[PDB]
Amino acid sequence: PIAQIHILEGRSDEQKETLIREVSEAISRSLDAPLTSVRVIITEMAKGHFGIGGELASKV
Amino acid sequence: PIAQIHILEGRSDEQKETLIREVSEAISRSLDAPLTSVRVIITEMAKGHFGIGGELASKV
Amino acid sequence: PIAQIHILEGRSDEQKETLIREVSEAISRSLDAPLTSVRVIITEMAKGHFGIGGELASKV
Amino acid sequence: PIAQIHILEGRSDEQKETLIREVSEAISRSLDAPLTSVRVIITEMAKGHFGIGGELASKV
Amino acid sequence: PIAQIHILEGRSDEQKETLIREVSEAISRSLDAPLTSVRVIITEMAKGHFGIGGELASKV
Amino acid sequence: PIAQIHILEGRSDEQKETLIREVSEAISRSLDAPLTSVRVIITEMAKGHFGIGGELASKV
Repeated sequence: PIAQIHILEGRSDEQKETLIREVSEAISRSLDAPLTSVRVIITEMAKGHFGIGGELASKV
Repeated sequence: PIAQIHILEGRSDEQKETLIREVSEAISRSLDAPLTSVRVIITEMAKGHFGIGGELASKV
Repeated sequence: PIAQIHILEGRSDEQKETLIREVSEAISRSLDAPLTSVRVIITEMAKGHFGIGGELASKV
Repeated sequence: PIAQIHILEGRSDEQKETLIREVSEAISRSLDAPLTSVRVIITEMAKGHFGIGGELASKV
Repeated sequence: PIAQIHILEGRSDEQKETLIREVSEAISRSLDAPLTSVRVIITEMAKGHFGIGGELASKV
Repeated sequence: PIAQIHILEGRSDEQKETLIREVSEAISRSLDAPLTSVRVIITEMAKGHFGIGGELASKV
């Protein structure tokens, strides 16, 4: 499987490392797929590039 | 709904703010969906990362 | 610009047609970009393929 | 956060339900983010639409 | 590398097979990357789901 | 067609230029589509944002 995760910028390298690990395990375990077949892409969004309800997520 | 918009880098924060607003309204109005259910992601492309017809968009 | 919109399945062709139009206008007007430069992709999600808070959107 | 997962077609509804749950928990726990802020999109690929090394995944 | 290609529905399985091959070779050769490291995803769009300039691609 | 290519950061501008060209030609030739109808987006991933088997690609 291939996962792309969009998260707001601001997290530590460590947190992102954990995220990649935990999500990979969750996917592998969920589908009974080899862990090595799981590929994860993290894409960070600048606070001014994410909107919710037409408002910058940063201010809502 | 969830919208991801790919635009070439170079726009002001303001223009991007407007973009997020107008697009969210257009989506909400178009589908009769609550505005708060609309999430927008803007992804900027470096001029050297967008091609059209095999040529850098920057030079075509 | 290039926009990809993820929406739950269930809308009429007409509504999707409107969505494509309104969103294209909103983008063109927002960035002062030629309308013809706006490309829109609609991607529908089966009700069982969209989760919110770990629950199928269909039941939350 | 917003996650999009690309998986080959063939899994049961149940497996996909589990996937959405486990992945949402993994993301929430990994980033200390409210579970309700996690949105997951599953996108299935037809066996003839996924290539690895230039070969259809189906035959490699 | 990971490539996702959005194309309008209507092509034969064969054409899509070729597409996956040629694109994989082009990527591998372009970056001097092992062919086996190239993964390709083809995503087809229904004619009513692709807009250009606010009009359905089908009618423009 | 519209192609989005995810590659790890580190390549020269030149290599990316070539990539855009070769991939565009491969797509145009593969589908017998006008070269000018091919649009390519390159998205670079920071080494700490790409995971394989739950491990940072950088260290596997």
